[PDB]
Amino acid sequence: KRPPTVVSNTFTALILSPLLLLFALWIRIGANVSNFTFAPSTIIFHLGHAAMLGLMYVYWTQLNMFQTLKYLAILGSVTFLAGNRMLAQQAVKRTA
Amino acid sequence: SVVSVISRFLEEYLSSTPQRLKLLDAYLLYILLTGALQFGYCLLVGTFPFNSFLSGFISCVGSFILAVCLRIQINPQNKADFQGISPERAFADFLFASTILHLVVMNFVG
Amino acid sequence: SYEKQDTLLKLLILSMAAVLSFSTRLFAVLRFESVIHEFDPYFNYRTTRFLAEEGFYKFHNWFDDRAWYPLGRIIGGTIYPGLMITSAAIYHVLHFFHITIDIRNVCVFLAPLFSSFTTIVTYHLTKELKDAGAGLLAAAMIAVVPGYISRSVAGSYDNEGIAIFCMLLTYYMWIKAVKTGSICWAAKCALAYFYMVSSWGGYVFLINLIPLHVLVLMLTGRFSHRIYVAYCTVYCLGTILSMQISFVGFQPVLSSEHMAAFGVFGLCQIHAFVDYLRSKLNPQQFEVLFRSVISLVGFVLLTVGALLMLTGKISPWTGRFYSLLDPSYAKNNIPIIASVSEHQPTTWSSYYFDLQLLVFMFPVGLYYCFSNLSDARIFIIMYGVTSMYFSAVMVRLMLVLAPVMCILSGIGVSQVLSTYMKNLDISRTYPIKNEVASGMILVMAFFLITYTFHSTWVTSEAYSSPSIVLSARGGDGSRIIFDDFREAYYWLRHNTPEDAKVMSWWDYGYQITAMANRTILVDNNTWNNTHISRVGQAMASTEEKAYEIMRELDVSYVLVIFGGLTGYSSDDINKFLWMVRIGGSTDTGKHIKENDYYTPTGEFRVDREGSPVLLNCLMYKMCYYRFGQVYTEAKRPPGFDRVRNAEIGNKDFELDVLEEAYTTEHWLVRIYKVKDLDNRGLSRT
Amino acid sequence: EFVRIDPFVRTFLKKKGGKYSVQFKLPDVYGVFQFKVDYNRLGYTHLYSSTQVSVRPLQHTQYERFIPSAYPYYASAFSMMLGLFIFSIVFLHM
Amino acid sequence: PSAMTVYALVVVSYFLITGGIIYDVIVEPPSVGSMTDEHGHQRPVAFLAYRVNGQYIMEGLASSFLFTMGGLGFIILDRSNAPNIPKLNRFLLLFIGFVCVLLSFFMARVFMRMKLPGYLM
Amino acid sequence: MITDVQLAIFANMLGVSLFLLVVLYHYVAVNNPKKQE
Repeated sequence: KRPPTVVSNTFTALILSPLLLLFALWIRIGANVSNFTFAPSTIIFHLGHAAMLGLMYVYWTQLNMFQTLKYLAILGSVTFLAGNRMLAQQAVKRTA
Repeated sequence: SVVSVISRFLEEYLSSTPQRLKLLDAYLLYILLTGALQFGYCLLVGTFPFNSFLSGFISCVGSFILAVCLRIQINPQNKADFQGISPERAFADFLFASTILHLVVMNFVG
Repeated sequence: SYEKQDTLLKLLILSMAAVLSFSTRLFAVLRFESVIHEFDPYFNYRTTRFLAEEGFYKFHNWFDDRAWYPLGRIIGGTIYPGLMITSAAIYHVLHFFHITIDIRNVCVFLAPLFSSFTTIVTYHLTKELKDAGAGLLAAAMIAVVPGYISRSVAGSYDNEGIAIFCMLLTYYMWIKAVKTGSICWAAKCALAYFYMVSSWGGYVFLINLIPLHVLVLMLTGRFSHRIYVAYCTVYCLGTILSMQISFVGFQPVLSSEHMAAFGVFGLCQIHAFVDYLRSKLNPQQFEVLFRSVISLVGFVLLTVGALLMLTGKISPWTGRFYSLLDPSYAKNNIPIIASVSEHQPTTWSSYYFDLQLLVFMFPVGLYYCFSNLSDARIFIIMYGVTSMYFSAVMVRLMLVLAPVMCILSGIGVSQVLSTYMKNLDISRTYPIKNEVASGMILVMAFFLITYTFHSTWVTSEAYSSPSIVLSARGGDGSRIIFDDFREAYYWLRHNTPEDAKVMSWWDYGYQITAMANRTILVDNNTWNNTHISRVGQAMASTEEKAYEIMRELDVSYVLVIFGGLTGYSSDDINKFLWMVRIGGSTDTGKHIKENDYYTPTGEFRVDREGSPVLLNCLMYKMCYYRFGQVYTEAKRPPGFDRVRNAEIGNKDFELDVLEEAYTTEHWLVRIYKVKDLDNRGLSRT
Repeated sequence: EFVRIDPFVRTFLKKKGGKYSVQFKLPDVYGVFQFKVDYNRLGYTHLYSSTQVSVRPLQHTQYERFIPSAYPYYASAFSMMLGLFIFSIVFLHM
Repeated sequence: PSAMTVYALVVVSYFLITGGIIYDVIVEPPSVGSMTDEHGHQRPVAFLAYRVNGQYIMEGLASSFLFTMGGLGFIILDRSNAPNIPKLNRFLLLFIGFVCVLLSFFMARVFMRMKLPGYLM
Repeated sequence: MITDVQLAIFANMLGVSLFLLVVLYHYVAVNNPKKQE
């Protein structure tokens, strides 16, 4: 036998609450994205990074390690190239 | 009285701190309030399965420490100490280490 | 242009050092064969060829029913797979280009390759501590250092070949992290640590030296944010990575071998936060909170650090590592560990024999590191001072000392050369100072040459002899060879049923399993002392009683190694007393008492004066069957034993439950078949 | 009998379908077991039969997955990766 | 403590540890052996011959003493290179450290030639 | 085949050449102006 499922579901719903408190702070302190721009490298970087973090669910559910690395090599290479270009652009803008 | 010393702490901190650092200090609070509650669960319901507990907990501790390292490499007050490191290189490093962390915890969560 | 010549001379020096490192380890292959030496490498070989044939997922799940019958062994759950993964990777890379090398060759020559790469890693590791002129010396020294070669000759396919490469790569990455303070280098050090953890059990050394270095940097007051970023990142990453290896499991979290790192991690957090509050508050507003907070959080740590141990919830030191902290424990508590003469403490002779010049130059490298202390040099000071002790506790650990001895000797000699060669800057008492400088430079060149001739002599004469083969020289100086081990194992391989079980002492289990491909009862990795005791009890007990154990374990054959016809000092008769001790160590064995086999005078001897129980045990009867009539020498009576130098006491007897299946040409190896139960229900008496 | 050294199980074979057979669950313990039949009865021939059978531990793929007691630990990592992503969004573009 | 005061302790520790005191403590051999004379008396023996893996108590202190003289010789020389030191001392330091460096090395090599008949032969 | 004596000689000569070349490198280092400017 396990611990009772009602407390498992209780704590499994309680652990979402810090993610509400994060936004309740950020919204009321002043967080912003007005410095965002639609430059291609900036969109490609976040797409690659979002897919890189999503791949971890597919690895947890379905893939093995060798497949996971065979995808993550490509997706990290493209995300690194776009991140380097975008960060160089940001560095110039910051230092101007 | 300690409430007065705390008041003289926050009266400074809220005035002295750039917004991009307050952002980090709220993210760290979210991380810490998640890890402390995972711990308070573990010692209430029991250690089994120790794999999943230890993975999710070390994932919290890791993300906290990586956030503190970002919170320190980027701080201009330490530019004399981390010579040769730009904020952008510190952010690329933070995402590298966070990628290793989120790969290995996904090895250990199961 | 000057930069071209400096680059050329660096490249030329380092390529000569690499070629020397590779070439000096080939002596054993040139003298005999491209074949695997010793006992332990054969298990690594079998497992490597398994991984090379069946693939990773079937190696990791692998369960072996050919060993430790009837228990079997979980292989992938009880092995450090990094050596095999390395060999399989190289094998598949070469085969992809159709360089279809035999996997045996890849194993044999794997150690020279990484022992060449370690010369470059040592170059960079010393360059980051000093200057390139010291790194070239440390490379040239570590190329030939006999203490390292002793474990890395070609065909010595064991973890210690790869472990020192992963160790120096981890120290290079850690030194880069502490010097630079970058998360990138911390994560690369975490990956180097994970690689080392996969490849050798000595990783506990690094996960106990790095925290001590950080602590020493705190006590000196050098601790600064670079060390915080390096330590906390290396700690979290290396922890969650090391816990991946199934043989490591939860030990990094649940064992007192790793709690030093967690204690230093927590104290790093407390110090990093006190450093901040002390920076925000005014003294009169700081001190109250300072003393209160310490009087709470210190009390918490002081309580938890007791509760963790008192409950036993955190496992205590493992007997091995504790035997490294207390040299006396194993000799009283684990006779298996006592029996391996590799665990003896180290005499001055072995320090000179294995290092020569480095023994004289090491205190000077220490004197330099103490003259010019820095946050990175305290690491090399701690590594040196710790290895100087642990090498004294146990000879096997000299491997860990040789690298730091080479690095510090290179720093010292570099500082001497670069000191006196500045006085020779004539080119762009002064004549006395110049002749002094010339003489000292000549003395240094002479020492460095003698170190080459010493290391080459030692490498040739001592550490290059095999052990699956025996050698002698006849009166004409021709090499006499005895192959009897392989002859016996091949006879087992071909002329016995494929399901037969061979009983043997646990030394030979890897050899029987690799060469004969037959099932065995006990094996070198003594994970079940009860079973080894059950075998020792059968060897030490009388022939009537041993049969009940051999029929209990369903044995088919028994093998014994007998040197008395050839003077092979390492025979099973010398091991007999350890077999008696281990057989009597279990409660089921209390009838087996060592004092019963000694004569009333308190000595062990097999001649007519020998104990009447010694002359009747199973092992004595198996070794000296028929031997009593052999004219072992011209000046000696028949039945002279070449090793005891004694005429055996009990010459004529019959074996009743064994029949002699095969005795090798020189009687070096003898194998008996345990007679099936008597057909008529008669008793055998 | 089901034997490793001593017998772990002993049970009567039922007479079924012209054969002697039994269905049973293997013990909790891995090793090189043997099935034995040892019908020794007075005046009848001594029948002995043995078949060696290795029993192995679970493969790492067969361990229990998605244990509902551990949902908090899954939601932890799937919270941390989302916080990290949203933070990487805001930190660069604030 | 100061760095020099720690280094001194490390050197003094190196002396004992390199002399194999951890072998003496647990294996506990005598300082010297004795062997029969042809007239049947006992001559002491300082070295356990042929046993590379063995030692008597004083043999290790003798060898480690030579090792310490060798290590300290270069420290004396490097100290000797200072320009403040009156030259009449300086040529001495170049004497003492130099004869330490040579004589301790040669005597250690002879002692090892005594331990192993056949060494470098 | 090459014998272990020819290898022992070859390795002795490589060792001597290596250490003599390093003892040259220290001169080519100390004579450098740029290392001390």
